[PDB]
Amino acid sequence: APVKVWGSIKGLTEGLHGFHVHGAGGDLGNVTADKDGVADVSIEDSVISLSGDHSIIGRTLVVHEKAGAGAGSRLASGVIGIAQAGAGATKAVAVLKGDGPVQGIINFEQKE
Repeated sequence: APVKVWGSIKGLTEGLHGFHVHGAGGDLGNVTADKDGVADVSIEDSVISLSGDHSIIGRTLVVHEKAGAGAGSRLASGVIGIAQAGAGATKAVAVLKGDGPVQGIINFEQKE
C-alpha cells in the first residue's frame, strides 16, 4: 500500500529543498518553501513502506537547508517515530529540527 507523507516545514529559505529518508530507497524528492519560508508537504509514495524488512520506521528524515541542488548544505533532521494508529493502518511522525528557525512535523501513514 502507498505511504502518504504530509505536513509542513518552516524556517526554510525560499525555493527547492532536497527531502530524503537516510539510506537506500529514500529519495523522496523535494519540498518547496514559499516567500515566508514555509513548505507544505503532501506526497504519495509507493516505494517506501512503514512495515517489513525495509520499513522506514526509525530511519532519519532530512531536509537540505540550502535551496537548490547545490553542495555543502546543512540539514534539518528527525527520526521517524511510531505513532498510535487505528485499526488497519500504520502511522509515524518525524519532528524535524535544524538551525535557527528550521523546524517541522512530517506525518506518514499506510493502510495495513
